[PDB]
Amino acid sequence: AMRLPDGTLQVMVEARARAQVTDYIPGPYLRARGEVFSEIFPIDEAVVRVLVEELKEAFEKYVANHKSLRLDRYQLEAVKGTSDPAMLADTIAYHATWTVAEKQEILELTDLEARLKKVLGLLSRDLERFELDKRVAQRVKEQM
Amino acid sequence: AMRLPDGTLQVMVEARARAQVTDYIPGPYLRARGEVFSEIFPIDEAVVRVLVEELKEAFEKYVANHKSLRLDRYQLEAVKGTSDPAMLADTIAYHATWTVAEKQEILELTDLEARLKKVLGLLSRDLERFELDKRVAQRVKEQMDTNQRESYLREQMKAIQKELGGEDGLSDLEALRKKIEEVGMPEAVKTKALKELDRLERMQQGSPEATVARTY
Repeated sequence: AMRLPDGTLQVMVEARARAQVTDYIPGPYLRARGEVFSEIFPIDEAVVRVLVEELKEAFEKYVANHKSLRLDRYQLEAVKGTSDPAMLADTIAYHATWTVAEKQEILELTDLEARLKKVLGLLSRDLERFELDKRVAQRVKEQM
Repeated sequence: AMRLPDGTLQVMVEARARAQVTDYIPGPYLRARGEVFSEIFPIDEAVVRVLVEELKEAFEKYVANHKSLRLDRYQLEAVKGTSDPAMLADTIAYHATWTVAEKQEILELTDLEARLKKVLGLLSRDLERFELDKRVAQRVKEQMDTNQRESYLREQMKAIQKELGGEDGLSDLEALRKKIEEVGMPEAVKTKALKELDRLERMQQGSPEATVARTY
């Protein structure tokens, strides 16, 4: 916590786990209560690490290809040397670029295993968007 | 046996053999005498160990199928130390889930090879179902890709069509392309409607098609 009073305070937050808004109080400012930490997690941790490696394979298919989507090439330093599957999975989910509503959709599901399949689907959707761009590009050049 | 502080009795039992009893009293404890202990032992263990190896391979293929789901990979290390083939087969059948009637038919059957083939067929159909379901999950991700692709295509041609024509030919292009759907259409009329839209979307601000196709 730094102290720079000027009207803007970027809080350095490292979130523990997600929670459900049970109720919100109209303000301003709006007070919304939270639930417990989402400690529900899979117990098949070897196969969850296998799925984390699959999400890392999708992440390597994403960063090395979607430079027109303006990703970061230095993200490979933080994905090696850690033994946390959920942290690495949502790190891949937040290093990836899409709308805020899809991050809200990720925040909806407290099931950890379906989240990686949704993120892999979104990265393959962006690969689908590139091959859509290639298809429409060859179509427009042949038509002209 | 160990004690738990929630009031629930914690006892760990291990079955040994089955018994044929005609009726148990309403109970508790439903008391009944046991006449005979019917359990077959592995004789001519070459074929028995061949089906044991086949059951082990089918069980391993049945376990290694849950990428998006939770299952027990480490439970196969405890069954490799089992020396009795019938105990290994019953442990494989216990950790695999199917219907209650099939479990009752396995329990009622006094033949080792028949229930070995039954568990082998159940593991084969479970392996087929789980491979199909993982292909379904892969197709769910790829269908999300393809339906977002077609949705982006339709919305982008609509958007850049509206942005450059005369509000899609005086609102009339989107007027008719939503007036297509409120009218019930034959399917050839849907195909022709798209064609009329095509002869209109080639130019909604240039050739007479911008008007004649619009009127069409």
